[PDB]
Amino acid sequence: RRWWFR
Repeated sequence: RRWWFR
């Protein structure tokens, strides 16, 4: 979601 956090 964020940048690496899905």
